[PDB]
Amino acid sequence: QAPKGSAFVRAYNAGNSELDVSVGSTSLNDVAPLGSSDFKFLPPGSYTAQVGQQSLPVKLDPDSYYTLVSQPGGKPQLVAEP
Repeated sequence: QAPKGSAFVRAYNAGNSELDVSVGSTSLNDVAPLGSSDFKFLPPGSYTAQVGQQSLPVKLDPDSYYTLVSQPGGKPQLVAEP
């Protein structure tokens, strides 16, 4: 059971190479080609969601899930999922 106030974000790799994932000031695990990895943070707020060649100012609201599509050299897409 996740604690109330926490937030989730999916680092989706839409490219064909490993991407370096890091949200805000936290270094996260790399994501495999055409793969994805779910991450979570206790403290909600606005963070810089860097995913390899992409970097989006993804705001993480409390008690909410996010899916971030990172497409190197293409167009990224953030999806909110309360």
